Amino acid sequence: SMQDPIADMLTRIRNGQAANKAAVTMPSSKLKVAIANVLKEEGFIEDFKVEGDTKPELELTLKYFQGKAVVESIQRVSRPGLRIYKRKDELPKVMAGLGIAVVSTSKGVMTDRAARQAGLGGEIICYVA
Amino acid sequence: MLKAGVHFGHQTRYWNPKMKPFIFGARNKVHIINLEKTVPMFNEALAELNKIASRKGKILFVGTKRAASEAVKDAALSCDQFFVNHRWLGGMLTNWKTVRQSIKRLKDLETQSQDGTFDKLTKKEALMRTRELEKLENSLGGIKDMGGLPDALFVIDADHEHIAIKEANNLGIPVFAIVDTNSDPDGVDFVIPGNDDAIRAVTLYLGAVAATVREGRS
Amino acid sequence: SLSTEATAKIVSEFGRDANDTGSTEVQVALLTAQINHLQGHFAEHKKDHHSRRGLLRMVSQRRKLLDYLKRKDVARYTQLIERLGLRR
RNA sequence: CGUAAAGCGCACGCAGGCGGUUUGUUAAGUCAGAUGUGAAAUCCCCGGGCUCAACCUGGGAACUGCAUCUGAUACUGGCAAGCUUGAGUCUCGUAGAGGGGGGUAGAAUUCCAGGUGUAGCGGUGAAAUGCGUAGAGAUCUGGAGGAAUACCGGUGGCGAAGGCGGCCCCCUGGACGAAGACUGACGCUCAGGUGCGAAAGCGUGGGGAGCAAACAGGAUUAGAUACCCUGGUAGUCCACGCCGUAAACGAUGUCGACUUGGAGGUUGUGCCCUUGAGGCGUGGCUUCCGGAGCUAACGCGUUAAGUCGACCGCCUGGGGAGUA
RNA sequence: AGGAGGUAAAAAUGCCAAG
Repeated sequence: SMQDPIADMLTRIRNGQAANKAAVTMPSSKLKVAIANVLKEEGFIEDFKVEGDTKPELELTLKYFQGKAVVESIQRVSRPGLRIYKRKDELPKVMAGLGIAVVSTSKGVMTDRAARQAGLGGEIICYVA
Repeated sequence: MLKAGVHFGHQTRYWNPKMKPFIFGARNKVHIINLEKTVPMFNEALAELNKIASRKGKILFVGTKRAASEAVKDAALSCDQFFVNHRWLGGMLTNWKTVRQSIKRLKDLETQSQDGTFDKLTKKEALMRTRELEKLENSLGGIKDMGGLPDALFVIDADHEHIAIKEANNLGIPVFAIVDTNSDPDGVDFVIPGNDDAIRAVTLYLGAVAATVREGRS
Repeated sequence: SLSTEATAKIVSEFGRDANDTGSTEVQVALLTAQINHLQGHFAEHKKDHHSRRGLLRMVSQRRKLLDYLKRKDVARYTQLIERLGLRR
C-alpha cells in the first residue's frame, strides 16, 4: 500500500528507461529530490525539477546515449523490510567502482566514493550502476 | 510540406504504436503523418543515397504490392540499378550463393531459347524452356546484371517486405524503407514515414530516389 | 438504511456544524446508530449471512476509529463512549 | 510456488511486521572518533633460529565483539504541531439471479375420478421384464399434490468465496458515478482466534410429484455383482442443528505503484449542433487478441506469470503417506 | 454469419500377449 516511495522512484526510472519514455514524473519528496540530485550530478539523468506547492511533482528527464538506456541497472538495497547500514570501510563498490551507490550519511546523501573520502558511512540506498 | 499530392497518411485507425512520432489522428479514423517530420527524413536518405551512388554502389529497388511493381521496374531501369517487383524469393540475399546458380540458368536460357536451340528439339519441352524462362524473368529479372551483394536497399513497404528487411540487417546492408502507420520502423536504418499504397505516392518516392542516384555517377 | 433525516439528526449533534460530516465523533456515532438499528433485523431473520458481513464491517470500522480517537485525544474519547454507551 | 514439490476454500481481525507528506525537537537505531577490554598460544604479515623443511621464536596485524565517553543528524524510531494525494464520512443518482422473510402465477410430469374409445402400449442395437379386455395407451373434462422456473439469457450481471434465475411486497448488505463539503495517515498485511463455506452425509420433525444410490427383475456377455431396459427405498424439498470437505480452479495470497496497443461486452457521466439512431470525452467492471519483457517451454501479456515494494501461507526426490 | 436439421446421424458384444 505504497510503503516504500524510494523504491517507487527507482522503479519509475527503471520502467521509464525500459519503455523509452523521455521523462518521468512522480510525487515529490525531500528524500527523492535529494537522491535525484545525486543522479544529476553523476550523469545518470538530466534536468530534474519540482513543480507544485502543496502536492509537488518531481519530474526527471531520462538520459540515452545511443538507442539504449543509461541506467542499465538500478536496484534498491535497504528496503523497509530490511534496513542496511554500512561502516566506512565496507561501503560497497558497485560494478568495480564504475557505477555508484547512493549512501545516506549524516552529512546528507552522497555517492559511496564521496562518502569514503569524506570518511563516514551510513545507510546505503541504491545501486544505480 | 506538400511538394506533391497524396502522401499524407493512410491505412486505418489500427497502427503500429512504434510510429507514434509521425502521426496526427484525423477525423475519418485514419491516421495522417506529420509531413514536416518526414520531409527532413527522406532528404537525409537522399543525402546518403547519393553518397552510396557516388562510391559506385549497387542499390536494390524492392517492393511488390501488385500496384507499384510496374513503377519500381521503371525506377531502377531509368538509372543503372536493380530491382525486384514480383515475389521476393525468401533467401535471395543471405542464401545468395544458391540464387547465383539460378540466375545462371536464366542467363543460359536467354541464349538457349532466344538464339541457340529453341526449335532444334521437341516442341513440348521447347515450350517448357520458355515456360521456365518466363517464371525466371519475373523472379530474377532485375538481378541478372548483379553479381555481388547490393550496397543498399530501397523498400517501399516495410511490413509487406519484412523478409527482405530481415535479410538486409542480417548482413551489413543498410535500408531505406518507406514505412507506413501500420508497419514496423525498427528494422529500418533510414525510416521514411509516408504513404505506401498509392501510385502517385510511390512515383514521387521512386522518382526522387532514381533522380538522386543518377547524379551519383558524377 | 439510516434515512437522510436520521443522519441529519446525528451529524448536527456530534459535529461542529451541519457540513462537518466526516469527523471521528460523527462517524462513530453514525455507525452506532446503524449497528443498533440492525439488531432488530438479526434478532429476526438470523440467517442473513450476506447482510451480517456488512454489519461486521461496520463494527470493525467503528472499533478502528475509536482506537484512533483514544490515541489522539483521550478526553473526547471518554466523552464519546459514555455518550452512546460503548466499551464493554 | 499457473502446469515440475509448493498459494490456506474465502473473509474479518488481536499480537506482530511495515508505513504518505512538511517543519521543529530528541539522539534510541545509525555513523565518526577516542578510551577500557577482547588472556597467552594458534590463524595471517615482516623477520630470526634449528645444515633446509616441519618445528621453535621476536615484532606487528587481527580478534569482525562488548561497554562507556564526545561528536554528526541524512535516514529509521520517539515526541509535538501540521498538510492533503492514502483511507474514511455526507449529499444526489444509477445498475444488479447479493442475502433473509412472506405471498402468488402459468407450463408440464404423476396420481385420482369420470366421459369417449379399442387392442395394444411401453421399451430397445434388437429384445424381454412391465402395463393392457378387470379395458390400458390415445383423447377430453374435473380435482389433489409436490418440485422446478421455458422464452428472456448474453466468455451478460451480482457476491469475499461457496454461490445466486418466474413475478410481487417487506427487511437488508455491498459496489459505482457526478459535483462539492468534511475528518486528517485514521493505513496495508496478519500466526494464533473467530465467522462463512457446493454436493454427499448425520440428528429431530415435516413433506414426497419427478428423478434416483441401495435393491429387484429383464437383457447383453465366456462371465456382467456393470454400461442398457422396467420398477424402486434412502436421498433430492422444508424447518432447525451438525459436518467443514471439493479439480472449493483464473490449479495463479492480499495491497500499492509503474510499464506500447487493438477489437468488444456491460454500467455511469461530462460537453457539443439531442439538431436523428450521432460527435467528443471521462470513470467502474469485464471478454478476446497481441508488443516489449518474462518463462524450461506451453504460454502470461496494464485484470501480468512484466518491473518493484509490504506482509502472510507454503515447498525441499519418488513410493511408504496425507497413512500410523 | 449463427441457428436448426436431414433415407440419415451412429452407439449390440468385442478380453489377453508374458524377457
